[PDB]
This record gives sequence, C-alpha cells and structure tokens, in this order.
Amino acid sequence: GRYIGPVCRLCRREGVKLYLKGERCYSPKCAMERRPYPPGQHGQKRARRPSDYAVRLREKQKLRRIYGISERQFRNLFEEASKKKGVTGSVFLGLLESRLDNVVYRLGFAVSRRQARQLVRHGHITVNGRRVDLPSYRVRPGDEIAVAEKSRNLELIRQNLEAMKGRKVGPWLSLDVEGMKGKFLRLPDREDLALPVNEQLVIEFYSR
Amino acid sequence: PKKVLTGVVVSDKMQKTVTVLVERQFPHPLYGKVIKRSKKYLAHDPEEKYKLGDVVEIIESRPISKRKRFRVLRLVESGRMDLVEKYLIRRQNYESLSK
Amino acid sequence: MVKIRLARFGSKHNPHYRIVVTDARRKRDGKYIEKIGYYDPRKTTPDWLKVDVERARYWLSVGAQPTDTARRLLRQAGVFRQ
Amino acid sequence: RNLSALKRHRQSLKRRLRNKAKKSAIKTLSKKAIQLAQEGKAEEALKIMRKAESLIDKAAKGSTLHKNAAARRKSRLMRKVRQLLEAAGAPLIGGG
RNA sequence: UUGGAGAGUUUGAUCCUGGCUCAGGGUGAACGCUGGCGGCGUGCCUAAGACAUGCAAGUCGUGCGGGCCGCGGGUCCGUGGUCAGCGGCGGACGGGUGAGUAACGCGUGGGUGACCUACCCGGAAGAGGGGGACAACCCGGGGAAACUCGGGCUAAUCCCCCAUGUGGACCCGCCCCUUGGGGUGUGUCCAAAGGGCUUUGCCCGCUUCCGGAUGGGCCCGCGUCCCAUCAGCUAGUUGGUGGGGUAAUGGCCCACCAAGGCGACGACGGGUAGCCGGUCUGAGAGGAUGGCCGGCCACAGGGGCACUGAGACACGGGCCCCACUCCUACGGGAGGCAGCAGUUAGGAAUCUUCCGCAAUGGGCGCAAGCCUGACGGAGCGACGCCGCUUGGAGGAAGAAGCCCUUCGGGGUGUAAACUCCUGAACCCGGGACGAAACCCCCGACGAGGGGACUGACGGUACCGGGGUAAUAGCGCCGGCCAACUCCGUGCCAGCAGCCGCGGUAAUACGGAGGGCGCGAGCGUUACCCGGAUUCACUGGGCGUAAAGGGCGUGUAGGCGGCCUGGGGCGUCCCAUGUGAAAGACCACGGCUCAACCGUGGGGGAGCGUGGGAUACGCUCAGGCUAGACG
RNA sequence: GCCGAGGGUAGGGCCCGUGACUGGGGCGAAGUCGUAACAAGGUAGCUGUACCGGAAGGUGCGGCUGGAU
Ligand code: SF4
Ligand SMILES: [Mg+2]
Ligand SMILES: [Mg+2]
Ligand SMILES: [Mg+2]
Ligand SMILES: [Mg+2]
Ligand SMILES: [Mg+2]
Ligand SMILES: [Mg+2]
Ligand SMILES: [Mg+2]
Ligand SMILES: [Mg+2]
Ligand SMILES: [Mg+2]
Ligand SMILES: [Mg+2]
Ligand SMILES: [Mg+2]
Ligand SMILES: [Mg+2]
Ligand SMILES: [Mg+2]
Ligand SMILES: [Mg+2]
Ligand SMILES: [Mg+2]
Ligand SMILES: [Mg+2]
Ligand SMILES: [Mg+2]
Ligand SMILES: [Mg+2]
Ligand SMILES: [Mg+2]
Ligand SMILES: [Mg+2]
Ligand SMILES: [Mg+2]
Ligand SMILES: [Mg+2]
Ligand SMILES: [Mg+2]
Ligand SMILES: [Mg+2]
Ligand SMILES: [Mg+2]
Ligand SMILES: [Mg+2]
Ligand SMILES: [Mg+2]
Ligand SMILES: [Mg+2]
Ligand SMILES: [Mg+2]
Ligand SMILES: [Mg+2]
Ligand SMILES: [Mg+2]
Ligand SMILES: [Mg+2]
Ligand SMILES: [Mg+2]
Ligand SMILES: [Mg+2]
Ligand SMILES: [Mg+2]
Ligand SMILES: [Mg+2]
Ligand SMILES: [Mg+2]
Ligand SMILES: [Mg+2]
Ligand SMILES: [Mg+2]
Ligand SMILES: [Mg+2]
Ligand SMILES: [Mg+2]
Ligand SMILES: [Mg+2]
Ligand SMILES: [Mg+2]
Ligand SMILES: [Mg+2]
Ligand SMILES: [Mg+2]
Ligand SMILES: [Mg+2]
Ligand SMILES: [Mg+2]
Ligand SMILES: [Mg+2]
Ligand SMILES: [Mg+2]
Ligand SMILES: [Mg+2]
Ligand SMILES: [Mg+2]
Ligand SMILES: [Mg+2]
Ligand SMILES: [Mg+2]
Ligand SMILES: [Mg+2]
Ligand SMILES: [Mg+2]
Ligand SMILES: [Mg+2]
Ligand SMILES: [Mg+2]
Ligand SMILES: [Mg+2]
Ligand SMILES: [Mg+2]
Ligand SMILES: [Mg+2]
Ligand SMILES: [Mg+2]
Ligand SMILES: [Mg+2]
Ligand SMILES: [Mg+2]
Ligand SMILES: [Mg+2]
Ligand SMILES: [Mg+2]
Ligand SMILES: [Mg+2]
Ligand SMILES: [Mg+2]
Ligand SMILES: [Mg+2]
Ligand SMILES: [Mg+2]
Ligand SMILES: [Mg+2]
Ligand SMILES: [Mg+2]
Ligand SMILES: [Mg+2]
Ligand SMILES: [Mg+2]
Ligand SMILES: [Mg+2]
Ligand SMILES: [Mg+2]
Ligand SMILES: [Mg+2]
Ligand SMILES: [Mg+2]
Ligand SMILES: [Mg+2]
Ligand SMILES: [Mg+2]
Ligand SMILES: [Mg+2]
Ligand SMILES: [Mg+2]
Ligand SMILES: [Mg+2]
Ligand SMILES: [Mg+2]
Ligand SMILES: [Mg+2]
Ligand SMILES: [Mg+2]
Ligand SMILES: [Mg+2]
Ligand SMILES: [Mg+2]
Ligand SMILES: [Mg+2]
Ligand SMILES: [Mg+2]
Ligand SMILES: [Mg+2]
Ligand SMILES: [Mg+2]
Ligand SMILES: [Mg+2]
Ligand SMILES: [Mg+2]
Ligand SMILES: [Mg+2]
Ligand SMILES: [Mg+2]
Ligand SMILES: [Mg+2]
Ligand SMILES: [Mg+2]
Ligand SMILES: [Mg+2]
Ligand SMILES: [Mg+2]
Ligand SMILES: [Mg+2]
Ligand SMILES: [Mg+2]
Ligand SMILES: [Mg+2]
Ligand SMILES: [Mg+2]
Ligand SMILES: [Mg+2]
Ligand SMILES: [Mg+2]
Ligand SMILES: [Mg+2]
Ligand SMILES: [Mg+2]
Ligand SMILES: [Mg+2]
Ligand SMILES: [Mg+2]
Ligand SMILES: [Mg+2]
Ligand SMILES: [Mg+2]
Ligand SMILES: [Mg+2]
Ligand SMILES: [Mg+2]
Ligand SMILES: [Mg+2]
Ligand SMILES: [Mg+2]
Ligand SMILES: [Mg+2]
Ligand SMILES: [Mg+2]
Ligand SMILES: [Mg+2]
Ligand SMILES: [Mg+2]
Ligand SMILES: [Mg+2]
Repeated sequence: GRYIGPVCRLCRREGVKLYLKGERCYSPKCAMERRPYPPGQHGQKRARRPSDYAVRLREKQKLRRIYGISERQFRNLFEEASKKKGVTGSVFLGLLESRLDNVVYRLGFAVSRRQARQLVRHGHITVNGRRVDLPSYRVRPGDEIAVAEKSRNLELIRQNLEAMKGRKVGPWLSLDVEGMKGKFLRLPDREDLALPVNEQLVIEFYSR
Repeated sequence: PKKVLTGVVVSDKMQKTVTVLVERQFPHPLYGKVIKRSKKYLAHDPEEKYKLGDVVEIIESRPISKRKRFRVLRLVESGRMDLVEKYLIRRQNYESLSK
Repeated sequence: MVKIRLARFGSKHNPHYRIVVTDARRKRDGKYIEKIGYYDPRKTTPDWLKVDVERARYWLSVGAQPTDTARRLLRQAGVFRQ
Repeated sequence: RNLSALKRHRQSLKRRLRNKAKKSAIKTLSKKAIQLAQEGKAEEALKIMRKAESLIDKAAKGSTLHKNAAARRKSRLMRKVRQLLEAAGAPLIGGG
C-alpha cells in the first residue's frame, strides 16, 4: 500500500525538512537538524552535479513524498489537471489538497498526514454528517469536516485539538475548536500554500 | 432523387442500348489535387435514336437487364467525336502494354 | 407488434431502465425506434421516473403495446388519464 | 430424445399434399383452356377458363398462392387466351 | 489556436548523411518471482478439430374428441389432475461462432410507378346452408431397439361445395396520371368459426377491403488491403425479342436473334480479411486495429436440395450424399455444443457439469399460470482498471548484528527495542433498496381510487455493539538513466536494448552492505502507435553522401499567355433533412470515494434537397499579339 | 425427361514441402598461397567488353579523372 516506512531518510535525501511526523519535526532531535545529508554509506561524500532529469525526479518525489501518496494516484491526479481547464500547476496542487486525509491534517485534527490517514481509515472523521473512511475523497467547497461524536471523547483527538485553541489555519479553512468541526471554503491559489516545491518542474518531468 | 448523370455516348453497337461514359472531378482526399475519374454505364435507348458522340443525360431507373440500370433522359449535345476519340485512343494504346 | 418497454442500462446491482419503443422481436437492449424517458427502480434520485407523455401517446394511438410494469409506469405518470 | 417439432413435420406433409394437388389441377385446366382457345372453339375455351380462375382464387384464399400470384396467373391466362381468339374469334361467352 | 523535449552509436578530433538502439502509452495477453481484501469489468486470439451427461421452446381444456386416476354421487353426470392425439400460435425472435466472402457484404446518401409484412392500432362491412377425411381408439403382422404397415369407427376453430359482394382480383374500353400510380363501365372469379360466461347482452377469436405503424426484399451513386514478377479477360458471355419464375425488377432461368460486354482511372488472376459505431496511438495529419458492447452480414460436422410458412431454403425441423462416432439381441438402427456448463486434442494461454425466474425481456394464454443456460446474480483467474491493508504519535548524538574505515570514525537509523493511542481481521444484534404491477375490489373489465401476494443474489451489503498491531514483494544502481562501496573471480565464470564489459584494485560478472524506482504487486517475452520530417499531405531528398532515365522523338495523361461576355462544373455562403444507441468531451448527480453508473449539454465532417455568390480553376463563344510557328 | 451434390476417367495451370548431388553467398578463425587496392601503392586508378591465368589479377580495345609530378 502506502509508503509506511522509515521517514527521516526521506527529508535527508530531499535536502529539505518535510513535516512527516509532527512533534519531532520541531524538536532538535529531528534528523535534518542533526544530519542534513542523504542517507547511507555515501552521504558525506561531495555531491556531483545532478542532470536535468536527476533534478526533476527529485522535485517530484519532494511534492509527492509530502502527501504520502502513491505514484498512480499522483499520476492520475496529475493527468487530470493536465486535461482540465486553466493553468495545470495550481489545479494539481488544488486537487491534491481536497483529499480528506489532507483536509483532516491542514485543520489540525491530526499531527501528521500519516496520522490523518489512520484517522480517516478508522472512521473517526465525518463529511457533512456521513461517516467517511476514504483517504481519497475529493472534498468540495461548502463541506463541513468533523469528528464522529461516537469517538469525540478520545485522548488523541482531544489532546490534538488542545493546541488548536486559536492556532492559525489556512484562509480557506475555518475551525470550531472544542466543537470539533471544520469547513472547506475553496481550493487554493498557489499563494495560499507554501509547499517547499517548484511546481512547474513537475509538469516538465512529465513532459519527457 | 433518381441520380441523373451527364455523359458521352461512345458505342451504340447493341440493340436498344447505348454506352454512356460519365466523368467526375473531386479533390484527392490526401494529396489535395483535383483528379479525373470516369465510368461507363449501359443506358436503355428503347427509341434507338442516339448516335456515336452524343452527349446525353441518364437517370437511375428500375432494372432493365443485368447491368442496365439507367434509361437515357434527354439529348444535351450532338457530334462530339473528339471525345469518342479520347475514349477510343486510350483503348488502342493497350496493345502496346502486353507481352 | 411494436412494443413499449424497459431497456435496461446502468450497472450490476444498479438497475436503470430506459422506457422505450422498440420492436417486440428486438433483443431487450437492442437498437430502438425512439426513446421516451427513463426509470430508476431504486429511486435514489429526486426524479426516478420521467416521461415525455405527448410522444408515448402517438405510439398508443397507432398500436404500441405496453408491458405490465411499463403500463404501470405510464399510469403513475398518468398517460392513461382523461 | 424428441418433441413437438415432429408434430409440425407431420403437419407439414399433409398440407404439402393439398398444395401440390391444387397446383396440378390449376395448371391442368389452365393449359386445357389455353389449349382450346388456340384452335378455338371459343365457347369451350372460355367455359373451362372460368373453372381455372375459380380454382385459382380459391387457392389464393389460403397458403397455396399469395394474392399477387393469383393475379399474376390470371393476367397471363386471359391475355394468352383472348389473343389466341384474335386468330379467328369470336368470344362466345363471358368474359369479359 | 489548451497543442509538438530527445538520447546513445561511424571520427584522433569535426561537420553532415544514414541506419541500428533506447526512454512513452497501449493489450482478450503469456512467462518468471511474489502475493492480503474489495468493487466493477473481463477470460479458447490455437483445431469452424472431436465430444460422455444434464439442461437451452414451448404453451392453450376459453378450439375437438379421448384414455387413465381421483373428488363428487346414479352403468351414468359434472368435475379435477395427468398422458399422448387432432387443431391453433410460437418454433425465421432470443443465444453462438468468424469458417467463407475483396462482394452492393458492409458504411454513407438515395430509388421502389418494380415490392412484401403474422401478432398490434384505426376505418368500412359480414358470419347464411350443407358435406367429408385422418389420428386418438379397436383389431390383426413384424422387432433388442428405431418402432412400423394394414383393416374398421369418431370430433372440431380440420378440408370442401352453394349462397351474400361492403369490397378485392383479372382481361377488354375511356379519363386522369406518367415506368406496373389514381378512377370507372361491360364480363368473370373469391369470403368466413366457433368458444365462453353473469345468457335478446358482453368478452377472446373468424372473414373481405382500405389506411397506419413496424420489420424486410430488390436497385443505384460514392468509399473499402497487398502482388503488374497476375496484362489482357468473357459463350449466359453483352444486349434485343418471346416466355418461365417470384411479393417484385433483372441472364434470375429457357428459346431464338444480334456481336457484342470489361481492362493501366489496373480488367482477369493470385494472396489476405467478415464490414461499421468505434478502440489504441499521435500535437495534428496520419498510422494501427475491429476482442468485449450496439448495428449489418455470413455460417450451424462437409456439400446439395426443397417442404411447411406472413416470414426459412430453417443451430437444438425435413430429404439425399460424404466423412466420422456409437449402440445392438449381430438381424439392424442413432448422432451433429460455432447454445449454457463440462471432457478431450492442439497451445505460451483463456472459467462452475452454480442459483434463480424475484426483477427486465420474450413465447403461449380471457386470466390464473406454464416455459425461458435470454437474462438477473453467484463461482473460479491480481487478466485489467479503481478503492483499501500490513498501523499512528512518541522514542539515543544513537543497542546489538552486519557493511565500510586513514582504526580517530562513517553507515543501516527513529530504523529497532520499549511507552501510550487507534482497532484490518474476526465475535454478537439488527438487516435492506431492488417489488408493484398482473390479479382482486367499488366503480364500467375503462378513467380514477382502494386491496393483498411475490427476493435467486442473502441473513449478503449496510447499520449498531464488542475486539486482535495485524502479509511485502520485485526490478535497477557503467553512459543513455535515479542510485556505489568491499570481497570473490582473472577474456574464466558470466552480463548484454544499443555503445560495450571480464586478460589480479571490474561502481558493467557472482554475493554482501548501502542506495535508487515502484508497490500486491514488479519484471520478461510478443505485438500495435509514438519517438521515425526514417514514404516527408501537413513534412524530405537526387554534382561529390542512397538517388537524373545514355540521347532523342512522340501516345495517354498532368499542366498552360492577355481582354470581354454566356453558363455555373469545380470553389465559397445560407436554409433544411440525415449523421441511431453506447463510447469521447463539458456540467451535474448516485453507489461513504473511485473504478463504475445515471441526467443534461455541445458539435463536426460527409451525403440528399432548396436558394444564393462568380474572384480563381472549368466549359462554351468572340477578340489580341508578349508565348509558339512561318 | 432436364438440371443436379458428388463419384469416376483423362489432360493441363499456380503454389508448398522434400531430394543423391551440385552453384555461389553470409559468418566464424588463432590456417596455406601470394600482394591486387589505398603514397606515382612501386606497371596511375577506375571502367564496359573480350580473351587468358592457381588466387587476388593480367592484357587487348575504347572510355572517364574520381590521376601524383
Ligand atoms: S524530523 Fe526532520 S527529518 Fe525526520 S521527519 Fe520530521 S522533519 Fe523530516
Ligand atoms: Mg509541508
Ligand atoms: Mg532547470
Ligand atoms: Mg490545461
Ligand atoms: Mg506547509
Ligand atoms: Mg507525452
Ligand atoms: Mg473507372
Ligand atoms: Mg430486357
Ligand atoms: Mg405443438
Ligand atoms: Mg397432368
Ligand atoms: Mg408457401
Ligand atoms: Mg393466400
Ligand atoms: Mg496551431
Ligand atoms: Mg520525444
Ligand atoms: Mg564505434
Ligand atoms: Mg569512415
Ligand atoms: Mg572511438
Ligand atoms: Mg542518429
Ligand atoms: Mg512497453
Ligand atoms: Mg504470473
Ligand atoms: Mg503463485
Ligand atoms: Mg468478479
Ligand atoms: Mg474460436
Ligand atoms: Mg490436425
Ligand atoms: Mg481427434
Ligand atoms: Mg430447465
Ligand atoms: Mg380460444
Ligand atoms: Mg394444468
Ligand atoms: Mg395436450
Ligand atoms: Mg436466431
Ligand atoms: Mg444470433
Ligand atoms: Mg451472451
Ligand atoms: Mg469471418
Ligand atoms: Mg480476390
Ligand atoms: Mg449501398
Ligand atoms: Mg460497389
Ligand atoms: Mg442504405
Ligand atoms: Mg359444418
Ligand atoms: Mg361428422
Ligand atoms: Mg362462391
Ligand atoms: Mg499496381
Ligand atoms: Mg423480360
Ligand atoms: Mg448470367
Ligand atoms: Mg440460349
Ligand atoms: Mg484464401
Ligand atoms: Mg477470414
Ligand atoms: Mg509525429
Ligand atoms: Mg480488421
Ligand atoms: Mg482480437
Ligand atoms: Mg460485437
Ligand atoms: Mg454452409
Ligand atoms: Mg464441429
Ligand atoms: Mg449437414
Ligand atoms: Mg450445411
Ligand atoms: Mg406462422
Ligand atoms: Mg418467399
Ligand atoms: Mg429450426
Ligand atoms: Mg436444417
Ligand atoms: Mg441460413
Ligand atoms: Mg447444436
Ligand atoms: Mg444406441
Ligand atoms: Mg435380433
Ligand atoms: Mg434404415
Ligand atoms: Mg448428446
Ligand atoms: Mg498440452
Ligand atoms: Mg472449458
Ligand atoms: Mg462469465
Ligand atoms: Mg421472469
Ligand atoms: Mg412476464
Ligand atoms: Mg396475452
Ligand atoms: Mg424447463
Ligand atoms: Mg438453469
Ligand atoms: Mg449471465
Ligand atoms: Mg555520534
Ligand atoms: Mg548516528
Ligand atoms: Mg550500530
Ligand atoms: Mg558506529
Ligand atoms: Mg515509528
Ligand atoms: Mg424489496
Ligand atoms: Mg482496546
Ligand atoms: Mg526498472
Ligand atoms: Mg527511466
Ligand atoms: Mg547517475
Ligand atoms: Mg574459475
Ligand atoms: Mg577485484
Ligand atoms: Mg549493468
Ligand atoms: Mg555489481
Ligand atoms: Mg492498486
Ligand atoms: Mg506486466
Ligand atoms: Mg516503431
Ligand atoms: Mg510519419
Ligand atoms: Mg512533399
Ligand atoms: Mg532525407
Ligand atoms: Mg544526362
Ligand atoms: Mg535504353
Ligand atoms: Mg520531348
Ligand atoms: Mg496532349
Ligand atoms: Mg486543361
Ligand atoms: Mg487561365
Ligand atoms: Mg469565363
Ligand atoms: Mg457551381
Ligand atoms: Mg450538416
Ligand atoms: Mg452519436
Ligand atoms: Mg457525487
Ligand atoms: Mg472533436
Ligand atoms: Mg461570369
Ligand atoms: Mg477563344
Ligand atoms: Mg513573338
Ligand atoms: Mg456435373
Ligand atoms: Mg466434376
Ligand atoms: Mg456418390
Ligand atoms: Mg538443396
Ligand atoms: Mg546446398
Ligand atoms: Mg552447399
Ligand atoms: Mg601493390
Ligand atoms: Mg600498380
Ligand atoms: Mg595494377
Ligand atoms: Mg579492361
Ligand atoms: Mg596452377
Ligand atoms: Mg597475359
Ligand atoms: Mg564518352
């Protein structure tokens, strides 16, 4: 299925911190904060300049490994935005975002997307009422995403809403803390989201 | 409508029957250029009044014999041997194409 | 006789009929003469039955013969009404 | 190891007899008439012809000959007959 | 204007030409390793080789007469179930397969004054009077069987004669029309059936005719692959006349008569293929393709033929011939899976001898209802697409083991251990949507209103409660191309798509550590398009790279100067018909999403018709002298 | 009685598989013989044709420069 393995080796390769755990990403026990160099026997050697192809694959796995997403779902989501109207780059990001497993995390229901999945797959989430255990739901404007009442009294979701008391959440999302319910206002302009990614280059990876 | 064609009589050597050659132009579907193709029809001349070189009109009709599906509609022109000679000379050239 | 009946479309465990006029000798989902509406037996949509009623009557005035569970679907949409 | 298709073949044979039977008769009196009108003898020729037409249209009632067949047959019967009388004449009965 | 990337390889080096090769997407796939769940699709591409067994087409007692058994009750009657029979309607639908066919088979636009259509609707009219056969059944003869002949009786919606002629048909005549269309007069010919209830009234049916609707037949224009190392082909051949034949035209068939018909715009011949909507690829143009699904065709062991029929030259009907297999009582007789499963053979390779008529649909029936391997579902197969799992947070300047090291240390690695949190699987309870009709009821057997019966999938999905940390594999790491070190080997063993690697320090072979790429998948083989502007219409070339005919002359053909008018063929525009459905696309909506599916929207070419335009190319006509000749 | 599936007789056409033996061709190579071509390649080369020679080739005739000086 999904990646499901050692995750610090990921940031270490990408050269950048991706926020793939939650808590530890912020402490100084974070791997990039100890070793900002690719994992394995040859990480401390001096790099050799990567080729154009080398560069693009790398920018792709960057954006991709963020989301914990399979290449198929990535490709298909991409090859949607390739077909659908307007500028490709924004729409790909947009459709990436409308994922429930993402939506849950951007709201702070979860500390990671990886946790935001187990939250989704274990039904602890609901969309406009109905229980939803599908990480892949394309959330639409006007949707209200909340916790199930039948699980609302759980240590993890209560404790994880504790941080959220007045925490900022992106412009297109609102959040009734304590009440455990959030709202999807619209899909992003590239501005709204600052993923550490040059998104044009991913198009060009696929232009090959 | 009963498809009406215009063409030249090039042989009347049968009883109550003429050969009306019809020509057509259209542009080549891949190569653009307009090209000439043509065809011979057997037309029913019950009134055996038509001669070699006549340009006439023919109309698709109920079957008369095998092959014969058109009757001659009306005369259009007379004495166009220059055209029959076009047809007749292409035939004569076929002798120099064998072994 | 030319008949009025329900050509099945949709998918498995997802029935979706097209109320239609086709030859009685056609295969159930074959090429037909004219479409005159649809019908969804699971009623999972606001309008699970719609009928151009002016049309169906043309055929009736000329000899189309409704199936039993089509006769009903025209009755519920009141084509038989006076 | 069987069915009702047998019943249907048994039926088809019995209708077969009946069909042939008329056709031979029909063709018999037709020629018999046309035979006479050729050497006519107009009255007998015309008389027998009435039993031809009769036996024809009756065949037309059923499976034997379709409507246009009986029509087709009569137009070749009469047209042959009358014009055979033009070689002599005159038509002594009806008709017509 | 939503659409277009290139690289490796001839050289010491260069530029160019040119091929080879690669990275992409795709498939009814197959093979290797591996393999957890579900949904929707989908699965003999080879031998249209051969097949055990069951099942795939029957139905009506509201057509008739019966035998048996039963309930009734007096040998007889009603009546029930059943079995054949006679008679209806169906069996020409549905389902299968792609052999044959290069063809009016298909696609597209049209013709039919040259045609048909059972059941259905609508319009007009009618049902009078007699007669008769064969099965059932009885009685003989012959077999293991297939069953079979003869003799005798019997009913009907079974066959036949007369009558009626609204009407129809046919010949002759006139009018209209204009290919055999419409009308009419003389003559002639043709109708029919009862059954059942609530019974001087309705319901199912019957007969003649007209129109409708639907399904067809036939005909024409145009489009449809390779070899010209197939160049000439043709005796029913091509036409005429007269007949035969059919619903109907026609050499479709026959007789006679004429000497004709076809061909480099590729006849004839050989090869290959069912065609299309579409599918795949592609920036487009184009290329490739036709499995699933929808339309048409063709075929039903191989051929030929007809019969019954509105319709067939008929898959589960008939006759014959052939090949093949079988059964036998050894005298004789039967079969046709390219229906659904299943066996076998061939093959790299392709499924359960399932459940059900509940639904949709079809056939019979007044109706109940009966039949339905169509169909609705279920089974099997990672074959395909889609969703989903093997957990999440915390957790050392960082355990052991293993790899590397200049022996200081670097790495696997937050990875593990361990802590808390969640709760796939499984256990308990609830439990579908899909199914309201037919029928019954009042009303009127109608309109309308009311009633009850019915679920294969299935105790499944789903809803609620409880609850276990719960499968990961495969390819690659010389350049293309993302990923590097140690050892082992020593032109050996081996790798290989191309260039190339291996001859004692191989990042290229074998293992390991580490790393890169995907993930219930990953790789391999085969094939299709792409990269290949490498058949070049878009969009290439020929002095020396592959490429000007040895030179003339001329046939067909392609192409053509300046001015004016007629026509309007090409060309452009407008209006209209067709361009089915599914699919594609855009929006929305339903399955928790998605795959899948529903609803609506938008078109196009191309062809038919009507009207318009006249510059260019065309044609016709009249001039000119710049081209050409004298 | 005609036509007629097909069976039988006879002679022809195209294609496929195969055949003692035979002709050259591709590849392999660490073999034998010579040295024809590339330098004026030690007789300038190539060429159509003709005759000849173990083999590359030679020579005649005419042609070309894509021949050094
Ligand atoms: S710790 Fe630093 S490296 Fe490890 S996951 Fe969080 S961010 Fe990426
Ligand atoms: Mg981030
Ligand atoms: Mg760059
Ligand atoms: Mg776009
Ligand atoms: Mg961020
Ligand atoms: Mg691409
Ligand atoms: Mg031609
Ligand atoms: Mg004729
Ligand atoms: Mg029967
Ligand atoms: Mg006789
Ligand atoms: Mg008949
Ligand atoms: Mg009849
Ligand atoms: Mg453009
Ligand atoms: Mg490219
Ligand atoms: Mg090289
Ligand atoms: Mg070279
Ligand atoms: Mg080199
Ligand atoms: Mg190249
Ligand atoms: Mg591929
Ligand atoms: Mg496998
Ligand atoms: Mg296995
Ligand atoms: Mg399945
Ligand atoms: Mg097959
Ligand atoms: Mg064999
Ligand atoms: Mg065998
Ligand atoms: Mg059965
Ligand atoms: Mg009845
Ligand atoms: Mg019964
Ligand atoms: Mg019975
Ligand atoms: Mg059928
Ligand atoms: Mg079929
Ligand atoms: Mg099927
Ligand atoms: Mg085929
Ligand atoms: Mg051919
Ligand atoms: Mg056609
Ligand atoms: Mg044609
Ligand atoms: Mg057509
Ligand atoms: Mg009687
Ligand atoms: Mg009697
Ligand atoms: Mg009478
Ligand atoms: Mg050619
Ligand atoms: Mg004739
Ligand atoms: Mg002929
Ligand atoms: Mg003859
Ligand atoms: Mg062949
Ligand atoms: Mg074929
Ligand atoms: Mg291209
Ligand atoms: Mg094909
Ligand atoms: Mg196929
Ligand atoms: Mg199909
Ligand atoms: Mg056949
Ligand atoms: Mg067979
Ligand atoms: Mg047979
Ligand atoms: Mg056959
Ligand atoms: Mg019938
Ligand atoms: Mg017929
Ligand atoms: Mg049959
Ligand atoms: Mg048959
Ligand atoms: Mg057939
Ligand atoms: Mg069969
Ligand atoms: Mg047996
Ligand atoms: Mg015996
Ligand atoms: Mg026998
Ligand atoms: Mg059997
Ligand atoms: Mg085998
Ligand atoms: Mg099988
Ligand atoms: Mg199946
Ligand atoms: Mg049913
Ligand atoms: Mg039914
Ligand atoms: Mg009925
Ligand atoms: Mg049955
Ligand atoms: Mg069954
Ligand atoms: Mg099925
Ligand atoms: Mg340390
Ligand atoms: Mg460390
Ligand atoms: Mg360690
Ligand atoms: Mg260490
Ligand atoms: Mg962890
Ligand atoms: Mg229900
Ligand atoms: Mg617990
Ligand atoms: Mg790979
Ligand atoms: Mg790659
Ligand atoms: Mg690299
Ligand atoms: Mg060794
Ligand atoms: Mg070594
Ligand atoms: Mg390698
Ligand atoms: Mg290695
Ligand atoms: Mg998947
Ligand atoms: Mg594969
Ligand atoms: Mg290619
Ligand atoms: Mg090309
Ligand atoms: Mg060009
Ligand atoms: Mg070129
Ligand atoms: Mg020259
Ligand atoms: Mg010459
Ligand atoms: Mg010249
Ligand atoms: Mg000329
Ligand atoms: Mg010209
Ligand atoms: Mg000009
Ligand atoms: Mg002009
Ligand atoms: Mg014009
Ligand atoms: Mg149009
Ligand atoms: Mg369409
Ligand atoms: Mg939705
Ligand atoms: Mg388009
Ligand atoms: Mg003009
Ligand atoms: Mg002039
Ligand atoms: Mg001059
Ligand atoms: Mg013969
Ligand atoms: Mg013979
Ligand atoms: Mg024989
Ligand atoms: Mg040989
Ligand atoms: Mg040899
Ligand atoms: Mg040899
Ligand atoms: Mg030398
Ligand atoms: Mg020399
Ligand atoms: Mg020399
Ligand atoms: Mg010489
Ligand atoms: Mg010697
Ligand atoms: Mg010498
Ligand atoms: Mg010279």
